[PDB]
Amino acid sequence: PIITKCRDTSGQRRTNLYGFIIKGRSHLRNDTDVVNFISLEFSLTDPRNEIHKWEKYCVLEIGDMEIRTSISTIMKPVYLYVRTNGTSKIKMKWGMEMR
Amino acid sequence: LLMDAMKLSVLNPAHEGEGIPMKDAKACLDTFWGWKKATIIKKHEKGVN
Amino acid sequence: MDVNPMLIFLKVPVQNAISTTFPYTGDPPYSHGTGTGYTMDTVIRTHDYSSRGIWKTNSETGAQQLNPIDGPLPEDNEPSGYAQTDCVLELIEGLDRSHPGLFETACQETIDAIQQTRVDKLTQGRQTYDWTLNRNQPAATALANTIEVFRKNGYKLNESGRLIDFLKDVLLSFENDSMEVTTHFQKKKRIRDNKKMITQRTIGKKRVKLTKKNYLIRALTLNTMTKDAERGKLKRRAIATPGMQIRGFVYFVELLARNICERLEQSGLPVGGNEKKAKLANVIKKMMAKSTDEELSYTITGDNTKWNENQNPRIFLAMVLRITAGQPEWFRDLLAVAPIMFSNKVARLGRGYMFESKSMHLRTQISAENLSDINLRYFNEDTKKKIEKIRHLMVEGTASLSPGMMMGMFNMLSTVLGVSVLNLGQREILKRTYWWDGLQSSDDFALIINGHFKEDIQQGVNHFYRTCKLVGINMSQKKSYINKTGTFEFTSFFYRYGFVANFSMELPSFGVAGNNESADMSIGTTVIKTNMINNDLGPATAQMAIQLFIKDYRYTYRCHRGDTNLETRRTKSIKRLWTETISKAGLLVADGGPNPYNLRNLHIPEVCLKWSLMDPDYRGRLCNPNNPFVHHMEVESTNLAVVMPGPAKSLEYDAVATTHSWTPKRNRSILNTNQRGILEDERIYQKCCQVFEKFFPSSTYRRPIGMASMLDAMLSRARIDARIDLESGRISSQDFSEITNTCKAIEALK
Amino acid sequence: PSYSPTSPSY
RNA sequence: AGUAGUAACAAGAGGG
RNA sequence: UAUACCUCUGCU
Ligand SMILES: [Zn+2]
Repeated sequence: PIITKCRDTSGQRRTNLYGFIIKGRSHLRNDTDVVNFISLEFSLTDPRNEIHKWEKYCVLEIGDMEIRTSISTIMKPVYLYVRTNGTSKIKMKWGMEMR
Repeated sequence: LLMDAMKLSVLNPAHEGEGIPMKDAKACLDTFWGWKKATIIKKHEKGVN
Repeated sequence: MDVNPMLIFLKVPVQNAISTTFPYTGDPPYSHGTGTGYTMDTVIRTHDYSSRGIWKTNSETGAQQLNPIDGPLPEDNEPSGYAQTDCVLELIEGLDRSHPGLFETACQETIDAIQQTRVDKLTQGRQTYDWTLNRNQPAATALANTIEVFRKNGYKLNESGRLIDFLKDVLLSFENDSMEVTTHFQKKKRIRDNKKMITQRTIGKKRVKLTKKNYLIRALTLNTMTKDAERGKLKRRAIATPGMQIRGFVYFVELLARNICERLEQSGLPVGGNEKKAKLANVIKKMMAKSTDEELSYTITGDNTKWNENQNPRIFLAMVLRITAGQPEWFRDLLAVAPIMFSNKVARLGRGYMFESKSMHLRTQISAENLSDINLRYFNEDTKKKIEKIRHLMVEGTASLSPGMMMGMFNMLSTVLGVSVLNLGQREILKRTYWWDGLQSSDDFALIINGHFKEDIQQGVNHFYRTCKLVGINMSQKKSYINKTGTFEFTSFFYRYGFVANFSMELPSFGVAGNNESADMSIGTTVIKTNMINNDLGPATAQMAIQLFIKDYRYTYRCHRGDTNLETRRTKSIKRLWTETISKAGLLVADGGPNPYNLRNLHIPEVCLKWSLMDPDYRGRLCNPNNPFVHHMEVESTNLAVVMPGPAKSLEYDAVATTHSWTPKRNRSILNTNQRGILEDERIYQKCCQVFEKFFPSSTYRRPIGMASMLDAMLSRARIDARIDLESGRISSQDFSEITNTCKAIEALK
Repeated sequence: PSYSPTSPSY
């Protein structure tokens, strides 16, 4: 699962979930050897408004969300951006060090 | 996803990397209802959708 | 508003905000697959730059060798390698005049070295190409392999122990026309098991004789591969590895060039970063002092294009012979060996290529040796052309490569050529309206040109540029540039009326080094420390760099603080230690303890820093000298790691030997190959060396010298130690007979 | 604005 | 498909 | 030839 943890300005600690990643096989020998994965990530972005951005993705509509605002609850559809992707031991190493 | 990402979340006293990932993940899914039957709204042109 | 970081340069000078132009927090480029494409590119291009020279077939190898030196003078600005012997010797003579007694003492120090140097010295350093196996191997195994095969044939001068005798054996080995080598190969035996019969892979050895060509080709062979992780370049490039035959000669030539460079103001090598800056500061100081107020100063931020490909082994032979003038002729001829082998060098073409069939869905590997005879229908248009050009140079799998050099072959003597062109710029030699000085380290240079008017600078540049062409040096017109003296760049140091910080260069050194828990903590805190001093890492960011390192260290080694709610494979055992411990502050970070570090104590090793605050029993376990985790190495390789900024140097760190000073598991891929036996050799050699150290404790500190046998040395010690321990000591009379009976029993077994 | 597309109040 | 990028990965080898 | 397994390897 794609998770992060954080604290608000108000101080409350919180766990967020963005989506999921399904790891393929990973007999990674060379530092460039590839792991195939599938990322399934939530979004409210309509992909058709900028379809060139999403060449590699297959976007699903998976739900409806009642979103609270100032003084009006809004109804927006919930998309799921699915795609096959890949990474390597070296690329993962440098991702772990992004701090 | 960068700017286009969307989060399901829970209030949770846990620290910056605490708890079992899939247990936390299910906790986040249970906050959201109104899942639909899934439908393709934008195809991956080169792939079996 | 669209955000653009480049607009910061409107207010902030580019040198002062240079960190924003170094993208060194992302993974650098890696080559995937073979470097044969690049090795051929290099070999083809090397010959193109020398193409107007003189082709001649070699008497001993049959390799087709291009000689461009003393050739036709170039008529364009393209990369040329038509170095002129007389122009080189003039510059080297100029260098001798300007530094009287330098060549003398440089040679005198190199003489003393050659006498004192042992065969041991080639166990040190990077991987060498092994002619025994046609592969890269660690230095010491390539040495032991060459000594074994030399010993098996008629060559044992190196039995003395001195290196010059091993070097004799190498030159004497070219005369053999039937050199014998034991190869290894897999055998599929069948044995019964309890009640079915299963197939079994085993390995047996077979002797093979080699031609006079075959052996000679292999001794002049230098391996090739692609350079990985290289910053600042779109395209990959090929690098090379010297073989065992040439290496000991190269050691002594580079040693001479080092002793020369050590006493040359204009050489950046072999000094470190801060001293390079001091040296550059001196020439700017010296150029300004010696000019008048009427005169100008411009500085070339300088790069030499195609540096290695146009530096010729024949020119290196001219240099070495001129530098050694008037010294003993044995010493001249010894140092002359390396340039000669470089002139007749041959390059292995690499792994080869991989082919793919879309319709059949299969893949196949072909060797680079097959490039001579294979059909060209498989290849793309560019690769096919390269194979056709390479076929003309091809010699028994390898490709001949007389002219030029390749990266990772040879070091400091090429800087001496550059420095001699810098030395030509003195007022007292040129006597013109212009004059120059500067600093050089390999292909990079900073040149300062002074003159009375801007026209004099132009004439000065052309004189420098054209003189450099006459010795096979090609200044890049694309990458070099000129401006009034006051700002320049040199090996990613940026001067702006003084050297400024380039912290982003160092960003890849901020992390968990991956040696072990002990070494990494020391290394990590010292990286922060040395950057505060050397690269303007401010105190707040340095505090945060401690914080982030501790996070990275805790996650990587799964050693989170003992009072954490996290769950890893180690949390339970660390929790047991946490609750058991009275003084928690004394626990190391690797044992779940708190971080002690802040700015003031980065230079203090962790165990030392926490020693007062440790529980007695924990400390006594932690630093227990009887623990099974440490590798009791030699003194010379104690507290050394390896780092890459240069080639690949060693980093010494400060740490107390503990249970955290452990070593990770060895790679186990060798178990599937024919070289499987090498593991057993090592296991046997280690037990033999382990037992010797029980008779000679000081062998772990100082390498013992002796032409005598290892068993015989141990036996001599076995007797006499038993003697003094009884004669005047605390050993019984019955035990002295028990030890000498065993020594006599061992003496009987031979 | 009215809401957050990245951390929406639901 | 996807990673990727001047050539590879998308397991290799063996029980044949 | 296919499908199951089994063994070694993950910088060599
Ligand atoms: Zn932590």
